[PDB]
Amino acid sequence: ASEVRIKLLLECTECKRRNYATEKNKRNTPNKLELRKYCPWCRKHTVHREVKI
Amino acid sequence: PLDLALKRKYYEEVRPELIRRFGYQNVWEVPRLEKVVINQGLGEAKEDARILEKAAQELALITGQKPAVTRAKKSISNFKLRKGMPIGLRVTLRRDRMWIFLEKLLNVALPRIRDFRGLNPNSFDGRGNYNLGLREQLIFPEITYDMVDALRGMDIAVVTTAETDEEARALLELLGFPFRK
Amino acid sequence: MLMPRRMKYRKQQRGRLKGATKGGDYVAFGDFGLVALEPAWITAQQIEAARVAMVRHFRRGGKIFIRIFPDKPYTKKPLEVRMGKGKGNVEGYVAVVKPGRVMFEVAGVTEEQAMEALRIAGHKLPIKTKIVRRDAYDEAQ
Amino acid sequence: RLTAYERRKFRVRNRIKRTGRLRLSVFRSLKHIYAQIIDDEKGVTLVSASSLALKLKGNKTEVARQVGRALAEKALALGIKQVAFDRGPYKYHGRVKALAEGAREGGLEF
Amino acid sequence: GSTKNGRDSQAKRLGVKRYEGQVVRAGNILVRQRGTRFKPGKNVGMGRDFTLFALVDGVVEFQDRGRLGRYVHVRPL
Amino acid sequence: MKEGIHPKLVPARIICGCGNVIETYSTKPEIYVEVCSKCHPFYTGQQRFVDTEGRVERFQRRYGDSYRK
RNA sequence: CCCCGUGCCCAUAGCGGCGUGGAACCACCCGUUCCCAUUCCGAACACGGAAGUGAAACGCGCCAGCGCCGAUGGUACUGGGCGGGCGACCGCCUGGGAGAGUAGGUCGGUGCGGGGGA
RNA sequence: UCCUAAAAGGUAACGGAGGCGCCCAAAGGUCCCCUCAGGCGGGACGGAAAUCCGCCGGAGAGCGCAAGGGUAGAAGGGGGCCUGACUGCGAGGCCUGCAAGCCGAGCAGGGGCGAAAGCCGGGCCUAGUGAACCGGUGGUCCCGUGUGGAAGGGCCAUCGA
RNA sequence: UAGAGCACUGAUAGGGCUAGGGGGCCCACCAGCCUACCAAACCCUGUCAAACUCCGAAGGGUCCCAGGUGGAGCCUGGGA
Ligand SMILES: NC(=[NH2+])NCCC[C@H](N)C(=O)O
Ligand SMILES: [Mg+2]
Ligand SMILES: [Mg+2]
Ligand SMILES: [Mg+2]
Ligand SMILES: [Mg+2]
Ligand SMILES: [Mg+2]
Ligand SMILES: [Mg+2]
Ligand SMILES: [Mg+2]
Ligand SMILES: [Mg+2]
Ligand SMILES: [Mg+2]
Ligand SMILES: [Mg+2]
Ligand SMILES: [Mg+2]
Ligand SMILES: [Mg+2]
Ligand SMILES: [Mg+2]
Ligand SMILES: [Mg+2]
Ligand SMILES: [Mg+2]
Ligand SMILES: [Mg+2]
Ligand SMILES: [Mg+2]
Ligand SMILES: [Mg+2]
Ligand SMILES: [Mg+2]
Ligand SMILES: [Mg+2]
Ligand SMILES: [Mg+2]
Ligand SMILES: [Mg+2]
Ligand SMILES: [Mg+2]
Ligand SMILES: [Mg+2]
Ligand SMILES: [Mg+2]
Ligand SMILES: [Mg+2]
Ligand SMILES: [Mg+2]
Ligand SMILES: [Mg+2]
Ligand SMILES: [Mg+2]
Ligand SMILES: [Mg+2]
Ligand SMILES: [Mg+2]
Ligand SMILES: [Mg+2]
Ligand SMILES: [Mg+2]
Ligand SMILES: [Mg+2]
Ligand SMILES: [Mg+2]
Ligand SMILES: [Mg+2]
Ligand SMILES: [Mg+2]
Ligand SMILES: [Mg+2]
Ligand SMILES: [Mg+2]
Ligand SMILES: [Mg+2]
Ligand SMILES: [Mg+2]
Ligand SMILES: [Mg+2]
Ligand SMILES: [Mg+2]
Ligand SMILES: [Mg+2]
Ligand SMILES: [Mg+2]
Ligand SMILES: [Mg+2]
Ligand SMILES: [Mg+2]
Ligand SMILES: [Mg+2]
Ligand SMILES: [Mg+2]
Ligand SMILES: [Mg+2]
Ligand SMILES: [Mg+2]
Ligand SMILES: [Mg+2]
Ligand SMILES: [Mg+2]
Ligand SMILES: [Mg+2]
Ligand SMILES: [Mg+2]
Ligand SMILES: [Mg+2]
Ligand SMILES: [Mg+2]
Ligand SMILES: [Mg+2]
Ligand SMILES: [Mg+2]
Ligand SMILES: [Mg+2]
Ligand SMILES: [Mg+2]
Ligand SMILES: [Mg+2]
Ligand SMILES: [Mg+2]
Ligand SMILES: [Mg+2]
Ligand SMILES: [Mg+2]
Ligand SMILES: [Mg+2]
Ligand SMILES: [Mg+2]
Ligand SMILES: [Mg+2]
Ligand SMILES: [Mg+2]
Ligand SMILES: [Mg+2]
Ligand SMILES: [Mg+2]
Ligand SMILES: [Mg+2]
Ligand SMILES: [Mg+2]
Ligand SMILES: [Mg+2]
Ligand SMILES: [Mg+2]
Ligand SMILES: [Mg+2]
Ligand SMILES: [Mg+2]
Ligand SMILES: [Mg+2]
Ligand SMILES: [Mg+2]
Ligand SMILES: [Mg+2]
Ligand SMILES: [Mg+2]
Ligand SMILES: [Mg+2]
Ligand SMILES: [Mg+2]
Ligand SMILES: [Mg+2]
Ligand SMILES: [Mg+2]
Ligand SMILES: [Mg+2]
Ligand SMILES: [Mg+2]
Ligand SMILES: [Mg+2]
Ligand SMILES: [Mg+2]
Ligand SMILES: [Mg+2]
Ligand SMILES: [Mg+2]
Ligand SMILES: [Mg+2]
Ligand SMILES: [Mg+2]
Ligand SMILES: [Mg+2]
Ligand SMILES: [Mg+2]
Ligand SMILES: [Mg+2]
Ligand SMILES: [Mg+2]
Ligand SMILES: [Mg+2]
Ligand SMILES: [Mg+2]
Ligand SMILES: [Mg+2]
Ligand SMILES: [Zn+2]
Ligand SMILES: [Zn+2]
Repeated sequence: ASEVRIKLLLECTECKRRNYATEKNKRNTPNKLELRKYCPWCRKHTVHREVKI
Repeated sequence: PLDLALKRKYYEEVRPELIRRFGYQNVWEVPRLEKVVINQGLGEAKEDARILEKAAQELALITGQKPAVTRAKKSISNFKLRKGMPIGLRVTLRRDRMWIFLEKLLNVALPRIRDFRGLNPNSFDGRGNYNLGLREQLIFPEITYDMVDALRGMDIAVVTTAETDEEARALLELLGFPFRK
Repeated sequence: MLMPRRMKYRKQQRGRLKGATKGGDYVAFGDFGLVALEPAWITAQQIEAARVAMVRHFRRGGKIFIRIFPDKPYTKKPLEVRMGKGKGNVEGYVAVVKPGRVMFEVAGVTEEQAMEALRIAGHKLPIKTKIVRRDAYDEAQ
Repeated sequence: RLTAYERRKFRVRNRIKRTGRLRLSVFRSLKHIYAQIIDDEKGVTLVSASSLALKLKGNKTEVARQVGRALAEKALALGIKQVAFDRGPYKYHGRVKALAEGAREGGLEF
Repeated sequence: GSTKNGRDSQAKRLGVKRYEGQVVRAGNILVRQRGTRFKPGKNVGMGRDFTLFALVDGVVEFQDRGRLGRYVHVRPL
Repeated sequence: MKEGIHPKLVPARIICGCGNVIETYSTKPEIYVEVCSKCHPFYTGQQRFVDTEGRVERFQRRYGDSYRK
């Protein structure tokens, strides 16, 4: 981890609860990370979005 | 397949002359044309206007076949070369298209070459294949002087089932390849 | 004089000196040879002295074969310094000679010339030596 | 020196072997098609089927479907049920795919 | 003077852990290695660091297969 | 082949300047050319266009044989 | 006995050279409508076929040029037990015992299932 | 990481040599396809070396980066669809004074790829790091100092070496 | 690992062969001819290596079965 390679959280788009922590390169990937992770509050898969840590 | 003057000339006049001249025992033992690979080495379109689609359009018009790209296997300092940079074109012509292109090459192209004195006889592989080069693309009939922007030659590799340069030269000159010596 | 033109490592450990020779125990080039009798590290200075002595005795004529090459780097700490603070600095190069290796061979010279030249050469060495001539035992190896 | 044929063959076959199941090995010639169920633990073939032994008609596709039906019928007689499809160097498509579909239509479990 | 040398890593304590014939349980680590000096055999799995571990209860057995390498198997009990 | 990326080959007339017609296949059904293999000087025997001179130098002077002997 | 699949030994099986095989099987082969396919190409992959050829590939024989295998004998070295040298180092006893090289061997062996043959 | 280290493990010196405090959103998962470096010959500009063709070539290339191990019967090159760079756990072991560090089958939840067998709990592996204390942020709605609330804390997640 | 070995990584002396330069004739008209010169790659002969290994012991380690009743071993706890 550095200044260009940041750490971030992932938010379930449906219940707005952060569930995962990861890292990206904000220069190589200047868009918000959208993925499909397993949300356990919703107990189903959901598109999680990048959230400032 | 299409009916062509050069393919018919092969099967008619070149096959028996070869069998007689060399004494082949089997029908397949006779030399045949395998493929003709054309390659524009280019490399001038590294940076600058890398849009080489004019050259690929020219090749698609001359051969009737859309070429593919070739990129660098490694980065090179002096050549201003970054690895994976598109630097050339290569179209592989076989069968009827090979016969068509060879027909147009022998009947129109090679004549229209500036100061043409024949094809280099020593340009044979050693295994029975032949190669040659071209300084321009205006040599081919499908390319006029208007639709061209810059001069760009190419390399032609003709791959034959022959095993010696002797049989290869026999087949190629019989087909009508003009050799200077 | 003699030293490697390049090495993978600058400094070596001292190792041991036990046993007879691993190879080069038989004449294989010249008419006579100088064979070692006791093991040592023979420095390049000594080999150069022996060579120069032999060619100076021959004055002109003959052929000298040097069958040992100094590739072991000799090291030494600076004078009047204490122990520790690293390993010493390479001050030279030696050749590991063990009992029974032909170090030099002479060819194309009279018997007396070869004998006396090998003697004066051995006198520059830090070990006892023996003068040998090529035998059918050598020819069979 | 290996050829892409043999490399592909090894590549799919080792991954089949790792699963520890019986392998319905397929072979496809220009004319016929053959298929034998193999237990690699003993180096033995249990049941064989082919268009050369069954003397079948023309269409290689329907022929392979029929040989798959025959292989599955002969296999269910010896207690075999679960198996792993050894597609060898052949892409799961066309003739080999039809053989596999015929094998499944006979009750083979894969 | 000084030195730029004196450093090294903690030894990794690698190698074989259950020699041939040793009875093992489900999960016993059999070999620790960098790369595949030994390859997994019957009833033997491999982990993300090339560690061979027993998949069932049984007995270790080695098998040198020439150019194919060296394999470790677990004979069931 | 891959459809939609290749210029279609159609029966083509290649007309030469010397009157030679060539029945082939190309992307342009008619193409006129200035020269063909049936009329290029290197092909048609040794049709040396203008210069079939003979060098002609140097002994070809011979103007003249009037110096005394 | 031959061929086609699929294992095992893991080069005594390989490289090269010469010869042989198409009835069967396999291959090349004829096509590229259909399925599928080419960073271009029916080369590959794939499909429908059965006129030809064993030319390639493959299989099967023979050859020791290369490669691979390799004794016996001796030697190096050494667990254990003893001596000698001021030392570098050197011997003896007992048990084990190389590597190099020598003779020589090798142009594979074998399992299972299919198709054909006697 | 390698040597020293005396063919299990471990083993010291101000002994001999090098590296780390990162990186990758594909450089990750899966399915399918492909095989190098180099040498010789041939080929417009074009060269020791750009790209093309032929023949030889078992790995000397490649695998982000030091070194070693491993490796084409892929861990290397390319494409497709994807997020398992999962949540609840975890039999059984490696290692080891403690505390740590490491490998992990399998069961369930909702998934990805594959016709399937199957594979997937990041990365060919071994460095890419920091115990508590104090505090920040999100969630939880567990405690709430007479009662109802609130303040403040606890629990789950992550941050500040 | 000892020993050994040179197939890999490096070193290495002599010889052979032989890209490349140096030098000498002979040229600027672009090639040629001679090398008791330094010398890459390759082969021959002969070698060296803690961080080289096509090889490779004696020993060493661990599990099994057996002899082994010893101020031996294993478990829990007190005291050093
Ligand atoms: N059997 C043996 N392990 N012998 C070792 C020999 C060692 C002995 N010191 C010598 O110089 O010879
Ligand atoms: Mg996480
Ligand atoms: Mg034909
Ligand atoms: Mg030639
Ligand atoms: Mg050829
Ligand atoms: Mg034109
Ligand atoms: Mg010392
Ligand atoms: Mg000294
Ligand atoms: Mg010293
Ligand atoms: Mg010192
Ligand atoms: Mg002092
Ligand atoms: Mg000195
Ligand atoms: Mg002396
Ligand atoms: Mg020798
Ligand atoms: Mg320092
Ligand atoms: Mg440092
Ligand atoms: Mg340190
Ligand atoms: Mg240490
Ligand atoms: Mg340590
Ligand atoms: Mg270490
Ligand atoms: Mg071990
Ligand atoms: Mg794993
Ligand atoms: Mg991994
Ligand atoms: Mg055994
Ligand atoms: Mg077993
Ligand atoms: Mg289509
Ligand atoms: Mg077979
Ligand atoms: Mg024949
Ligand atoms: Mg036939
Ligand atoms: Mg016939
Ligand atoms: Mg047909
Ligand atoms: Mg169509
Ligand atoms: Mg149709
Ligand atoms: Mg075809
Ligand atoms: Mg095919
Ligand atoms: Mg043949
Ligand atoms: Mg084949
Ligand atoms: Mg043959
Ligand atoms: Mg023989
Ligand atoms: Mg061996
Ligand atoms: Mg031997
Ligand atoms: Mg012996
Ligand atoms: Mg002793
Ligand atoms: Mg002794
Ligand atoms: Mg003894
Ligand atoms: Mg004995
Ligand atoms: Mg031996
Ligand atoms: Mg052989
Ligand atoms: Mg052969
Ligand atoms: Mg068997
Ligand atoms: Mg039979
Ligand atoms: Mg160690
Ligand atoms: Mg060590
Ligand atoms: Mg150790
Ligand atoms: Mg341990
Ligand atoms: Mg991708
Ligand atoms: Mg990676
Ligand atoms: Mg190449
Ligand atoms: Mg040029
Ligand atoms: Mg070039
Ligand atoms: Mg490598
Ligand atoms: Mg990939
Ligand atoms: Mg991918
Ligand atoms: Mg989808
Ligand atoms: Mg545990
Ligand atoms: Mg612990
Ligand atoms: Mg950690
Ligand atoms: Mg599940
Ligand atoms: Mg699921
Ligand atoms: Mg699933
Ligand atoms: Mg599906
Ligand atoms: Mg499933
Ligand atoms: Mg798992
Ligand atoms: Mg990493
Ligand atoms: Mg990967
Ligand atoms: Mg730290
Ligand atoms: Mg405190
Ligand atoms: Mg404190
Ligand atoms: Mg707090
Ligand atoms: Mg409450
Ligand atoms: Mg309340
Ligand atoms: Mg209250
Ligand atoms: Mg109220
Ligand atoms: Mg309230
Ligand atoms: Mg609260
Ligand atoms: Mg709170
Ligand atoms: Mg702080
Ligand atoms: Mg040694
Ligand atoms: Mg070597
Ligand atoms: Mg040798
Ligand atoms: Mg070592
Ligand atoms: Mg051996
Ligand atoms: Mg042993
Ligand atoms: Mg030890
Ligand atoms: Mg023991
Ligand atoms: Mg013990
Ligand atoms: Mg007992
Ligand atoms: Mg007792
Ligand atoms: Mg006691
Ligand atoms: Mg106690
Ligand atoms: Mg007490
Ligand atoms: Zn949710
Ligand atoms: Zn004309």
